Amino acid sequence: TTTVGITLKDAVIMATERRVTMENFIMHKNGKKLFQIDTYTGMTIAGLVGDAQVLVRYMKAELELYRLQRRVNMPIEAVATLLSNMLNQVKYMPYMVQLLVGGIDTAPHVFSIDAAGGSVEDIYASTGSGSPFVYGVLESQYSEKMTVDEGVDLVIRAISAAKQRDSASGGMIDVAVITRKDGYVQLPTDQIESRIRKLGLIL
Amino acid sequence: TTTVGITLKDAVIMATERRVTMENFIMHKNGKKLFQIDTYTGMTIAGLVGDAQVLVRYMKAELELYRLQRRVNMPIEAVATLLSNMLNQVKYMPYMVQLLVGGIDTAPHVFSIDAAGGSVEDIYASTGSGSPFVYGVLESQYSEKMTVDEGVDLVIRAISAAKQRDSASGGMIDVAVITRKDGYVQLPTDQIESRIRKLGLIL
Amino acid sequence: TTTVGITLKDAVIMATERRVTMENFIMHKNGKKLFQIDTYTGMTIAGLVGDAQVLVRYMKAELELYRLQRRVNMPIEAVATLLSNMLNQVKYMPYMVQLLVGGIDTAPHVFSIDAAGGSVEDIYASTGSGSPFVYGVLESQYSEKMTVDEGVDLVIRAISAAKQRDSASGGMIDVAVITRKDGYVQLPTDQIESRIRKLGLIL
Amino acid sequence: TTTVGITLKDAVIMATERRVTMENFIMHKNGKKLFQIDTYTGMTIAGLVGDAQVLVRYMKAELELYRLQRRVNMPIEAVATLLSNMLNQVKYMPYMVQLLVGGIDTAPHVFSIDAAGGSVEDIYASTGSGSPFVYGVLESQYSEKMTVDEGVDLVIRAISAAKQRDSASGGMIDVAVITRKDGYVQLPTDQIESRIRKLGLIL
Amino acid sequence: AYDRAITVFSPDGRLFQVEYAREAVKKGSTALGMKFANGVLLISDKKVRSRLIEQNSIEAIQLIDDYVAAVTSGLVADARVLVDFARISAQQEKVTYGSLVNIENLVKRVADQMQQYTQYGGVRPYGVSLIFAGIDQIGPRLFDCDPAGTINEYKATAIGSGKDAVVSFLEREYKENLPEKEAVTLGIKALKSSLEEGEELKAPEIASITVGNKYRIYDQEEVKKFL
Amino acid sequence: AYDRAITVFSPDGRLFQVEYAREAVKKGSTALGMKFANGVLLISDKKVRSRLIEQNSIEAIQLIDDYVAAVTSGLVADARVLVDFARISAQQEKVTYGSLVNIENLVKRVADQMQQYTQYGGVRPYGVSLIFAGIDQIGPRLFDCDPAGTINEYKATAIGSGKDAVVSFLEREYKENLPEKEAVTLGIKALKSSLEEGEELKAPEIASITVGNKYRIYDQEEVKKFL
Amino acid sequence: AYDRAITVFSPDGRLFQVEYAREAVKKGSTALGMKFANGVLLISDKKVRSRLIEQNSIEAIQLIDDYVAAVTSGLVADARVLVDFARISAQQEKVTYGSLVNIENLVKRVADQMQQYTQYGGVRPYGVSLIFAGIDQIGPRLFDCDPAGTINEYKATAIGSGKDAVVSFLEREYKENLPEKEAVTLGIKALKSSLEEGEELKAPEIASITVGNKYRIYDQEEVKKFL
Amino acid sequence: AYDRAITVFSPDGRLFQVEYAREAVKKGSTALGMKFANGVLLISDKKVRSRLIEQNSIEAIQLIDDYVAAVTSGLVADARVLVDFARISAQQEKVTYGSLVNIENLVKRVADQMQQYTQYGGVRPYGVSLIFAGIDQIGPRLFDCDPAGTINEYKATAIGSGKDAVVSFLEREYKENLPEKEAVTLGIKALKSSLEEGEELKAPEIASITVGNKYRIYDQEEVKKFL
Amino acid sequence: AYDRAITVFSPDGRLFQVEYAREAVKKGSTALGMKFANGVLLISDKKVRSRLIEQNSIEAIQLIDDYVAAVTSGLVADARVLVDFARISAQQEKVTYGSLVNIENLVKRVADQMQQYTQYGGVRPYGVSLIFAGIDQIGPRLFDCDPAGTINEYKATAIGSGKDAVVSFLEREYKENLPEKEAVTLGIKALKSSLEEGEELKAPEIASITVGNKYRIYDQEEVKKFL
Repeated sequence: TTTVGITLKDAVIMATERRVTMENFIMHKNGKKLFQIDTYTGMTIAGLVGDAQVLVRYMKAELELYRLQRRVNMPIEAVATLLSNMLNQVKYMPYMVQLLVGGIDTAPHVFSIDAAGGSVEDIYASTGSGSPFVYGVLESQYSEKMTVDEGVDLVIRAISAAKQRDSASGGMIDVAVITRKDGYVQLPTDQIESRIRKLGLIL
Repeated sequence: TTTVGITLKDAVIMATERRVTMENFIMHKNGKKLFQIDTYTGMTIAGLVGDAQVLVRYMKAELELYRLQRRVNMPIEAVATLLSNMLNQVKYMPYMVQLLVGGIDTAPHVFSIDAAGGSVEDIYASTGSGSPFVYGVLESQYSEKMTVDEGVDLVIRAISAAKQRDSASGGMIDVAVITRKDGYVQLPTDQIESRIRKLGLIL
Repeated sequence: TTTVGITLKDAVIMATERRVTMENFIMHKNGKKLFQIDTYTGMTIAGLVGDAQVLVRYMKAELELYRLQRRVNMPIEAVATLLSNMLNQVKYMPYMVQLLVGGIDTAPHVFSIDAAGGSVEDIYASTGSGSPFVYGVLESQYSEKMTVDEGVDLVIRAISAAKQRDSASGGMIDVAVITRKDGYVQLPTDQIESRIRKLGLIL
Repeated sequence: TTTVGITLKDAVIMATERRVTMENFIMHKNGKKLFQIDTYTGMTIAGLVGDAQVLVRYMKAELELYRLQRRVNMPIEAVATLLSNMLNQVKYMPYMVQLLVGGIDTAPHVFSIDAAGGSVEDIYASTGSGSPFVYGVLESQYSEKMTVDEGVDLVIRAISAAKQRDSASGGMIDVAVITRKDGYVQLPTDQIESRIRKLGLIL
Repeated sequence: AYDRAITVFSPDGRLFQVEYAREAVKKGSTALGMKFANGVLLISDKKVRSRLIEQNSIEAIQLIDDYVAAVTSGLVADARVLVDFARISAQQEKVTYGSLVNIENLVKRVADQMQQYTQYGGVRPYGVSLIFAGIDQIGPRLFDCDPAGTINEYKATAIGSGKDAVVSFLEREYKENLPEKEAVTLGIKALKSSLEEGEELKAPEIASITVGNKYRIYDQEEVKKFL
Repeated sequence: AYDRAITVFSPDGRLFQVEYAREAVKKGSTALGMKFANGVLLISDKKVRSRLIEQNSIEAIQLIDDYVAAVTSGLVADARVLVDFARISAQQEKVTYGSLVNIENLVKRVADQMQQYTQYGGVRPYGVSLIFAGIDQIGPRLFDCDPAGTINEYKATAIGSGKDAVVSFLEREYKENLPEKEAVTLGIKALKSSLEEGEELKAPEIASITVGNKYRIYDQEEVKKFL
Repeated sequence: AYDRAITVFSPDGRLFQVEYAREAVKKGSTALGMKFANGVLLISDKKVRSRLIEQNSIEAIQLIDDYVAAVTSGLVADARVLVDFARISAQQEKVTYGSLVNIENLVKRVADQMQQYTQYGGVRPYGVSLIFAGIDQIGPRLFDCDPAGTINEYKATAIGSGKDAVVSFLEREYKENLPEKEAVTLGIKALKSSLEEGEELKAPEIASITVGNKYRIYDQEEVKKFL
Repeated sequence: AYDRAITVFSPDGRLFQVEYAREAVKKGSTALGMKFANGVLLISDKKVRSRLIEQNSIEAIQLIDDYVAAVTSGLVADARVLVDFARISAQQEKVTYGSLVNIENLVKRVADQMQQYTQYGGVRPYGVSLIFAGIDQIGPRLFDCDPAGTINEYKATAIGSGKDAVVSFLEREYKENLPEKEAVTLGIKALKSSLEEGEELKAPEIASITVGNKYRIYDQEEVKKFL
Repeated sequence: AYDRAITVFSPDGRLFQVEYAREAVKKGSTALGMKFANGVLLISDKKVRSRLIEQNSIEAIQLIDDYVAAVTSGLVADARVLVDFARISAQQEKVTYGSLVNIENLVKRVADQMQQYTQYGGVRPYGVSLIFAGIDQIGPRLFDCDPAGTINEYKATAIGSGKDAVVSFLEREYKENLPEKEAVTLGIKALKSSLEEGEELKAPEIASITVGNKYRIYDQEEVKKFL
């Protein structure tokens, strides 16, 4: 699998592939690895499927209970801290997973969390099997002066290169941009195909 | 063993073989791997026999208790979520099983669940030892514009090819089609033999 | 060891050998592996001796308590379900045993249960070390149109072939036929020797 | 070590050697392996010394408490059942022991119990390191038409052959005959030496 | 005389709290049931007096299985808790044995549950009474339950405010083998004769089973034909 | 004088609650039993007064094993709970030792269970009395049980509302070794003389065992011949 | 008569403490709610009398989910604790099944929680009453809760000091299918007629949902238009 | 004055419940025992008044070991429970140390068991008194037990209804070293002088031990020779 | 009327013990607090009357975090225990979430802690009242706590012996947005008007926070300038 998350000026973009395997044997050509975790932040998945889905369910529950008890969204540092404490309360029966949470509260963030519960800030991060490819292209082409369209084009080029050069990843890319103004929005697949045909990465 | 589940337009078809072994040594020429789990959904079995039967008993119990406490059938996403939580509450004393649940509530679904509790949607899925053969023929011949008869003929051709090219599977095929209109119905074996003799797959 | 259980028209026949070892070193030339578990059903033994005897004691207790609390005999599917739940509540400290329960309530049944608690119907089943021999002869000579005498002659021929071609089995065969009319009856050994001398399998 | 137990017409005879080792290194030339467990039954020892002595203490306690609460001696099948349940309640921290209990209540019995708690009737049984030798001579010379003197002579010849052809056994033989009329009686060693010098097995 | 506070024996050998629970279930809604030729019915008077109550959604005939149903009377909260206990106990027997072979086992476990809170201090008894109905392998059965946990098997019984008046009518006019239509007619006449002291009945709620099929609760339209 | 609330000692050395339980079992159904030449019987008066009660399905003679039976008197709920405890205890002894060698052990464990709630606070005593009957290795035994947990062994005993009248008739007219037919006749005459104060008896329920075979409960037709 | 101390049954079959909790919730704030054509509303009278109270920050309409809300009446502390229990129970059902499919399940678990402290000694009942409102898969539902744990389903109901006056107005003037504007107008007229005995109402707090979208609590300005 | 309800200290320094247990054991059966030249005996009056009681099967002299016996007086149920505790405690010492070396240890553990229910609230004391007899490594011992758990060692003692009359006769006429025949004769004369106020004695039950051998309980025929 | 012993409901729906705790906190030290333009203050009257008391070392304004403080009134021991519970709860939220984002969560957990001992028997309620003050992400907040666990949010509030007199002065003379100097002057005038009935005030203790920085407790010299 592969994930990607990029912080730019006033927005943060996350995208994944959708191919779940669950054997060697690619088994599901259309999974779901990107999850809206709250009205201003989301979460990606790059590990064991069942453990990852249970973590997504628990974090949805805890953030909704949070927002209702306090009537404000949770800070991104707080949700990363909570996730790290949850993963490090049990590490000798551990969750084999690599998580990546991004969002915006007063400033955009994207945080990486390993299986041992190490949370760390960064401006662009990625996890999964084909992750070094997208780190290569993000290191080569990334600028923090980009717009939202330039950013999502960079993301599509990245995941396209990962699908070209990795066995485990593949399938149709989906992308969701989260900003402070318009909130969480997932791009429709027709727009994604339009950007792919514009950039000339289709075969 | 082998299973199959196919979602089409307004119905979903599941079928298995019936040969249980329980040693190398094929031991029971007529088992039971397909189970009606509720009045509008069913479940297949592709793992360890005892653990699988205990899971079938528990899910029958929980869905009947559900339907009586709430007077409505459970959604398919809900039953897959419940099954995933049950399998992932214990994974270090795990159930060596591959499950596949399908049904219809307002739209047909068929969900695959591994031993670790990874639930994922798909339009056609299969599990078991002879599963790659039926994935091959379903990838080659499947269309979503089929009728119920075309679908069940595709299913019989699939499981026939699996019995031809796999050691573990075999025995008499049984098939049950579940639709919203007529509810859960299992096809009689005389109709199944009629379809086999029509398609010309008997020897 | 070896066991056998055959369902015919309105009766079900079970028989075992009697040789218990308990080392390599055959140690007891006359054991007991067939047990009347209730007034219309019985149980055979093909595993570890101590665990098997504890299971026989527990099932005798539970079925007698059942019959007294409800004043009706237990269905064979129910006793197989209970035995499967008991064996699968503990499988990581498991019972190394292969069980086979048969009986009649409104129709004759004989059920096979492995060490993991997989219950499955069949019309003829067998367990033990010399079990493939009696599966061979039952597959070759078995018909469901037999009488009780033809059935018990088939059983004696089967266990005779198993004693001829297996090291672990041996000793004097005992047989008990259970029918709805006359209830559980174990054949006397003089009748068994008479059938052996009639069929000409003695040396 | 070695043990022996023989059922004849109206009495049952048990005898052991007395040599305990407790290293390779034979260490105690006069142990005690035969134990009166009740006024009409006794027990032998063929395993680990400490575990065996704790089992003897517990069974003495439970049978005396039994006889006092109910004012009748326990049946031999009942004491074997109790011993089997005790040994099979813990088998993953097991007792490395082979037990053999004999006695008479309305008919003489001698029961063999392995480390896993498998109780089984027999008319003559033996345990220990030199046990196959005494099974050989008992198979060769044993008749159920013997008297008490012929039986105890057979026992002395058996244990004599075991001492002649086994390293672990040895030391002075002791023998106790238990009958219904005279109760438990252990033969004095002068009578045992007299029978040895009569049979001509001394060197 | 002794304690009307908590369940102990009296000088006359009477559990006062279990008495006081019986007069609590006398203050409840009337409901009844009877066997017919190949099954059993349950009819409840409906406690509707406001028009704001969501008439059909308040059900006092509640299902325990697809093959055991129950209608209750007494304190409605204790009723709901006890009925849920009966539901999960039936599910336990489905898990363990594979099917619900005896409905008498199911009423006996619930009755033991009520006997415990009859037995111990630190807690009051369940002030609720129920009747159970359904077919098992034996056939149609009709039970009753008592705040002590006493069970009795009937061909026809009642519960509630109109206990005695209904039971008098049933004592006179019951016939053992009876087709379903005349059975529900006789049951409604019973419910009438008692509850027609407020000079109204209403549409009651009523369910039935025949041997060999599942449960059927009537709708609003069907019961008014027999009304 | 002191507490009629909960089980403590009085100035006259009397457990008041266990007394009050004894008058609770005096308010119950009469039942009795006696040994005969090679076995023992148990007869219960039947508490049938409604025609709606499912006559034969209400059994007060209940089986604990195929080789121990019990008839009870007192509070019927505590009766059912205690009888089920006796059933599972007999099953425990079948698991542990292989057979039910002494029926006296079985009555003693149940009596200890009753002694406990005689002993502790926070619980009332079991207001129930039972008699146990059956053969063991020793032979025919007939026991009694008391709300304190007192047991006594009889050749013939009674329990219930007609305790004293029946026990007076048995005290006069019992013969030790007696064929089964004349035994059940003597038992019915006992049950008659007491219960014929409402000038009716009914068909009673009655079971028997002989040494060497299992249990036999009569049917409805056979008891009316001896009636 | 018997105990007004702790929850036991009386001679008239009445749980005195659960009564005393009902008069405790009669002493509280009035609040009400009603269904409209495609949803349901909840309006609470606001207990503002000091100018030092942070007017909008004290909310008696509290959210349990984005698809279940609650307004309470009675003891405010027990209210807050019980509402938090309802919140975490809804979250449990979100974890287990994936969504909150029945709001009736959610009110039933909370009502069982109140039934327990109605049932046991060593503790008083919850002196609080709540109404729940929201849509589920079934549709708009409006419940009520009672210190015993009794639930009832309404099209419109009230709670608090103005229980009876409001319920009389609703009993007369409620129309079942009603657009949202006229619905909140009818609700305010109800709240007026009762609470205009201190010859003032104030701005009340009021929330609404329509099927297919989330929750909307009004602001201070919008409610005064309907005032 | 203070509490006659439960075991607390009074103003006169008296545990009232343990008193009330002592008058409970005064209401029981008389029994006694004495040492003789090389052993000790125990004789009990037999509580047989019905002919239906299975005379010999009711034993009040009960064995704890083959080398400790006990006869009891007081409440018979508490007697049976306490005697069984003594049996399993003797078996514990057989498991742990290999033999029952001191009978005083055995009476002390049972007396501690009675002291606990003398000590704590929530429970009444054991209303039972016992005497223990047997030989150990030290020799013949004869103990007594008290509802407080007080033990005393005797050469001869009594218990029961004829406590005081018997103890007066023993106080006058006891000789320390005495052959077994004259010992059981003296014991019967003691039991006579007290129990011959109902102008009857009966055949009593009586057991004996000499040092160096096991237990011997007499039969029915042997005791009538000394009678 | 009913129990003034332990917390149960009354006939008038009143928890008597929680009342009695409120009059216990009326007997305490007066203290108050108010928001100002960009923060909040807390002033306590000092209970110094001996010269042997180590004046400054007795602090009633105690810190819970560097971003939540508390001043208390009532029983001083219950005060100290509850304040320590609040401290460790704030530390729990720091460990779990990373920061103390809502001070309302912190007062709600402490209030639930007080509600429990309002709810259960076997224990009295906390006879203590506190006000909490500090900034969070939302901004300046000022709470109050009640022996029932009731919380209310204020712009200005009081507690203690001078509850009512101070609250009357605040009700008249409070201005919402106010610079810190005039704020502490208004607070001292409030504390004066009440506590100047013993015709003395003393130097009080007083702390403050502005948004964006940590805590500042005054020293002895600074408060006398505003005095």
